[PDB]
Amino acid sequence: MQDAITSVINSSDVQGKYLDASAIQKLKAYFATGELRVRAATTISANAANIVKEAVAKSLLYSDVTRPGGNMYTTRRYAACIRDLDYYLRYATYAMLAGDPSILDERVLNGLKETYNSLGVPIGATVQAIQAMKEVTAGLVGGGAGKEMGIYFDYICSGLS
Amino acid sequence: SIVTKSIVNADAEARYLSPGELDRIKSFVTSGERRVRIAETMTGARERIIKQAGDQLFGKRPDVVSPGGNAYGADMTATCLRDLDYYLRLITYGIVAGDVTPIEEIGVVGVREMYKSLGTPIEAIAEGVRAMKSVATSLLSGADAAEAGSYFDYLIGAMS
Ligand SMILES: *[C@H](C)[C@H]1/C(=C/c2[nH]c(/C=C3N=C(/C=C4\NC(=O)C(CC)=C4C)C(C)=C\3CCC(=O)O)c(CCC(=O)O)c2C)NC(=O)[C@@H]1C
Ligand SMILES: *[C@H](C)[C@H]1/C(=C/c2[nH]c(/C=C3N=C(/C=C4\NC(=O)C(CC)=C4C)C(C)=C\3CCC(=O)O)c(CCC(=O)O)c2C)NC(=O)[C@@H]1C
Repeated sequence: MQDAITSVINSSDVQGKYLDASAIQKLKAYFATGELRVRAATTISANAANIVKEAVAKSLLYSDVTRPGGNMYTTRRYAACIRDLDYYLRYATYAMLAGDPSILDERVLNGLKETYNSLGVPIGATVQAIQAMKEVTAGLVGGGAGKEMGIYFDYICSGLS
Repeated sequence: SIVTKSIVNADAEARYLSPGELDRIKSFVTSGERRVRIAETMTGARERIIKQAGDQLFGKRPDVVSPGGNAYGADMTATCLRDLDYYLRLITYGIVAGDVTPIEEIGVVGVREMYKSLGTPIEAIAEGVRAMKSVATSLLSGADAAEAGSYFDYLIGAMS
C-alpha cells in the first residue's frame, strides 16, 4: 500500500525528479490534517462496535435478508456479515489515516465482488449497510472527518459495483 | 512511512492502531515541516553537493578515476557522479518519509548484485556517500545535521 507521503515520493521517483514545489505542497497538506485524521481514528476505534450495530439496525434487520432463506440467516451467516462490516470500517479508517485508498484496492477489493457473487452475498444490501455506517460515522467524527471517511466508504461501495 | 508501517502492523493483528501507534503518527506529522525544510535545503544545494563529494571521493580513491578504474574517463566519471545524484535524491525522499524505506526499496535491494555486474567497487560507492554526507550536513544546523546524517549512515552501512 501507499500512503499520501510515499504516494508523492513514488511519482517523483518515476520521473527521476527531486521533490518539486508542487510535490511539497501535497506533503504539507497531508501534514496539516494529520491531527484531524488521528482524532477521527481514535473516536471510530472507540465506537467501532456501536457503529456497526446501528448501521445493521438501520439497514438489514427485520427484512427478508435475516429470515429463513436470507443470506443473513443462521447465526454463522449473521456473524460473517457483521464481521465484514467490521472489516470495511477498520480498513476505511486505515485508508483515511493514510490519506490514500490503495490499501483498499490491495487488501479489500481484490476479488471481493467475484467472491460475493460466488457465495450469493447480496452486494446491494452490503452497499446499503456500508452507506449506513457512513452516516453513523459522520455523526461521531463530525462533518470534517465525516466527509473524508465518506470518500473511502464510497470507494469500497464503488469497487463492489 | 510510519503511517504505512503502523497500519500494516495493526492489520497483521486485525486491530485498530494502538494509542501508542497513534501518538507516533502524531509526532511524525508535527515534525513534518522540519523534515521538509531539511530536504529542501539539500535539494537546493544538489549540484554543489555532488561536485564537492565527487571531488573528495576521487581524492580518496584516485584508482577509480585512473586507468583500469571503473570510472576512468569523462563519461564514466560523469556516470559515477550521476549515481551519487540518484542517492542524494533518494535520501531527501527518506527524510520527508521519516525513514529509510524509500532509500532501501529504490536503491539498496540488489545493489551489491548490480554493482558487482558493472564491476563497480561498492566500497568506493560507500566512500562517495560518506563524502556527500559531509558536504550535505555541513549545510545544516547542528540539530538537522545529526538528523539527516542518520540517513547517510543507514546507506553507508548497507553498502559496506
Ligand atoms: C453483511 C453486510 C452482508 C453479508 C456478508 C457475508 N459475507 C460472507 C462471507 C465472506 N465475506 C468475505 C469478505 C471479506 N473477507 C475478508 O477477509 C475481508 C477483509 C479484506 C473481506 C472484506 C469473504 C472472503 C467471505 C468468504 C470467506 C469467509 O466466510 O470468511 C458471508 C458468509 C457466506 C456463506 O454462505 O457462508 C456472509 C453472510 N451477507 C449479507 O446478507 C449481508 C448483505
Ligand atoms: C561513483 C561513486 C562510482 C561509479 C559508478 C558508475 N556506475 C555506472 C553505471 C550504472 N550505475 C547504475 C546505477 C543505479 N541504477 C539505479 O537504478 C540506482 C538506484 C536509484 C543506481 C544507483 C546503472 C543503472 C548503471 C548502468 C548504466 C546506465 O545507467 O544505464 C558506471 C558505468 C560503468 C560501465 O561499465 O559502463 C559507473 C562508472 N563507478 C565508480 O568507480 C565509483 C566508485
